[PDB]
Amino acid sequence: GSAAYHIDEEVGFALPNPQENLPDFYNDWMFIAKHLPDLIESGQLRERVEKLNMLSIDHLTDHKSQRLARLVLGCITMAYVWGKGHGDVRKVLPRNIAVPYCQLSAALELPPILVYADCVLANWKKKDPNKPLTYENMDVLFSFRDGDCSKGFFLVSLLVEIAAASAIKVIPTVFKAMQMQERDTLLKALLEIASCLEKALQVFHQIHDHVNPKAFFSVLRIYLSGWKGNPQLSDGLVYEGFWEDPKEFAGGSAGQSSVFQCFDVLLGIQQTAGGGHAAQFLQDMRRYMPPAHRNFLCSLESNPSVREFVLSKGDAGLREAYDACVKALVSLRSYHLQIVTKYILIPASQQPKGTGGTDLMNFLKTVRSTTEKSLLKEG
Ligand code: HEM
Repeated sequence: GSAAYHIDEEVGFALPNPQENLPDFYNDWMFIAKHLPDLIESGQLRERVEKLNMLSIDHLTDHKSQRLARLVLGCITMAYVWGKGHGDVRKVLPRNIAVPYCQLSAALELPPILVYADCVLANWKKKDPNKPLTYENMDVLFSFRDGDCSKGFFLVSLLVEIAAASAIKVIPTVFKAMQMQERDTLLKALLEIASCLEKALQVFHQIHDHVNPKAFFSVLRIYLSGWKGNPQLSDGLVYEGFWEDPKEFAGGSAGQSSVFQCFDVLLGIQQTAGGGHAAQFLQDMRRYMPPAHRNFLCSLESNPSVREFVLSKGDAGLREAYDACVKALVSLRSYHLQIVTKYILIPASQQPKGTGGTDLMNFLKTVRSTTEKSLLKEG
């Protein structure tokens, strides 16, 4: 929960109180991003992007301004590449978006595609500043199409992140209690983490109230899709004026959250490097996370193993508190598998991920079972 790693005590990995407006200099960008439903529907989005002048990034003078600009340019990019979302794609992102988008992304150490830390961690607003972080008091900054359920998908992801924050802020307490040899403190800390994680599973149920499977699978998913192993942009995307040859970048999204990995590493659940395929996907998604949060995960992996400390103590109270965290992480990913069945697998069966969810489910079920196989029980 330390603020050397851009981790907020209240909202966790989410960007605390994100910026809503840019300097007047960028009005031309702001207008397009704010009006994607109209501009896409009316078929004028591509023209508006192609007729932008090149705006410098030097007038973006702080981190929150850069994050808003990244979110703005990534939303335009995604809208430009996929158009109305029915196969009329563009394989060259015009110079006057691509160069500033790519400079800004190098400064922020993120890939120049829309990622979770844009469309979720930075894409939100309090309606009334003085009321709490509840769904009915929040809004997103940007959507793609009327009916795309972006508000429901993004905010319910956000609210799960905010829930996780109360378990994340406990993490220093764990390592300190280990280092100071405080058995009761360590046990309290572990139960508190599990309780908060169980809370976050409850918050996850809201997704059904605010996202409709046909909308997500058939609309929002299109705009979160990228160009890594995508037959529609077989060779990646040309960032005109910045790199000569195209580059592939994964249209991740939901799966770029650091929350599950945060607790995987805490609980020494060797999963990041413990195998072949699934461990490779999990490592690749780290490049799509903010750098400060990439560093957090590493500095957690370098610490004394909590799972070893608990194993070494001959202490059933400790082992049971540790297992409550592992169970809440299993529960969360189990529920997540159901969510993916409702919102990806079933709609693909009707008409299409593309009936290629067998590999999807297998990747999710592997990670779940490896989490479950970390339960300690009597040993
Ligand atoms: C609401 C909060 C959500 C969180 C916190 C979350 C988090 C994650 C995480 C951590 C992974 C990596 C796998 C793992 O560690 O077990 C993942 C993968 C994935 N998630 Fe989610 N997810 C959420 C919602 C959703 C929803 C609603 C969908 C789809 C409708 C979804 C679709 C996927 C898919 C398809 C993958 C596989 C990786 C990929 O193809 O990019 N997630 N998610």
